[PDB]
Amino acid sequence: AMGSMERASLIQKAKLAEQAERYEDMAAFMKGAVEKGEELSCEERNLLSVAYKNVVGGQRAAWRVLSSIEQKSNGPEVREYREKVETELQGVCDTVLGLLDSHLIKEAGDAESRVFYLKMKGDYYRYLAEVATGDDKKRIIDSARSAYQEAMDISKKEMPPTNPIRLGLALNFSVFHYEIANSPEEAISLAKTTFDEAMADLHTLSEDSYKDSTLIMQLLRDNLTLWT
Amino acid sequence: AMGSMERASLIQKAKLAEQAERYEDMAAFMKGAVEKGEELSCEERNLLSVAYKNVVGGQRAAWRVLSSIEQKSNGPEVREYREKVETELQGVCDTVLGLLDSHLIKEAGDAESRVFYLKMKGDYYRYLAEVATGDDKKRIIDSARSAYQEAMDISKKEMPPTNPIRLGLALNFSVFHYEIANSPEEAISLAKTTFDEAMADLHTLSEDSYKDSTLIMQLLRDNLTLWT
Amino acid sequence: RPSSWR
Amino acid sequence: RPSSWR
Ligand SMILES: *Cc1ccc(-n2cnc(C(F)(F)F)c2)cc1
Ligand SMILES: *Cc1ccc(-n2cnc(C(F)(F)F)c2)cc1
Ligand SMILES: [Ca+2]
Ligand SMILES: [Ca+2]
Repeated sequence: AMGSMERASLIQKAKLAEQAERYEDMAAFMKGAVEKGEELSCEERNLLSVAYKNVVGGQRAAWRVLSSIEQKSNGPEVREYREKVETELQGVCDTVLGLLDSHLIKEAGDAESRVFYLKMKGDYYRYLAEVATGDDKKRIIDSARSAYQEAMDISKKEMPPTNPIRLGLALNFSVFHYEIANSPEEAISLAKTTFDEAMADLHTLSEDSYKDSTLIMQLLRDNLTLWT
Repeated sequence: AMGSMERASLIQKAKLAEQAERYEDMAAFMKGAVEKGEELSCEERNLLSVAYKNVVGGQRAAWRVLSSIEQKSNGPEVREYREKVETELQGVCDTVLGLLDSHLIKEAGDAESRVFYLKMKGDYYRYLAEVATGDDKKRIIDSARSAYQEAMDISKKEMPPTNPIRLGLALNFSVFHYEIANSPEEAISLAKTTFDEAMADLHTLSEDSYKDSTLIMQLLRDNLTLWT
Repeated sequence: RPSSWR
Repeated sequence: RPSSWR
């Protein structure tokens, strides 16, 4: 639906949609920008991620409310409506994964872009895994694991331990271990090792970079406090 | 799209959508319930109002953000996107007004139902008036005034001064006077008279009814404190 | 700015 | 329950 709008206008309206907290519009604008076929800048990648994270975040929150009501129940209405929200969530995840596959990841050569997109691929397979129950559940979980793992291998070779993308990736991969893969010890080990190696690299950073890194580092600490 | 769902199932799913904070779904379910052609119960009227108030409330908040950005600007993108949100808001208002006209109001014979729907008609013409700038702006304002006025005449004849619907109607009609009709003195007079006559009728109420009435009465006080 | 019924 | 990147 966005094929007739200029790339620059789509980016400008995505930023306007963010200010208006219109995240469905934001995602549609950024999907149109991706489909122009050019690679995304650092700022543009963040706009894409912010838009779809907010859209699927609302869907996940609603799915969790309905799933809880459904569990307490066990007519068809609660199941039907949970299935409706579930299907809409899966549609958004499939859309994001389709953008990554066609063709963001294959064109991403720099570490900061490639790690960003692979982390995104892990995240949205993780969201699919949260609602999966069928014959493809193990394959969905492994698709999330594979994307996170490739992103992790690149980040450890190409990025300092305080890099915010590296930190956010490790944070989310540790959540994957705890919440999806039933591996709480792997989750705790990853969070601790990530936090400690970031701590040892903070001395290299400017005041602003130090603020960026310690902010995500606190989320690792929050999870370790929750988990131990 | 809801023609094939049972009325009772639409009501049940509207309540589920409210719990999940899925207000667009809630409104669609309640629109389907209205279009079954039966009159709405007290609880069902509240579900209809809550659903569309939340949908149009998000649109109004976004429109106000974009309009502010547009004013500070004075390319076409800010105007275009404000117009897009504006058109979507007007569409929702037209949908609500269409439900009231076809055929909720004409079938509403009891004071509590008729005042409720006429207040709703005033509200959504008021929301249309907030964004109106053209040859029909004065007619939109008068349509809001006419609906509020009929609701007010009925409420004063048929309802005690502490009735929550009567109070909420007077509150919103006073906001109409202040914000839309450029009549701040009318707004202040209405809020004060409404508050004072409710104060004098509180002694008749149960503890629970007293709580309901004083809650809305505080909103009248909040506006008087803002306006004086 | 002013409060309508909520 | 646990914090992912926000
Ligand atoms: C998953 C993820 C996404 C974005 C970030 N991030 C980008 N830029 C920053 C900061 F502003 F430098 F902190 C953070 C991190 C992880
Ligand atoms: C505009 C409006 C809508 C609903 C109410 N209201 C209904 N029921 C109550 C309470 F729960 F009794 F307080 C309030 C009032 C105004
Ligand atoms: Ca490239
Ligand atoms: Ca009737």
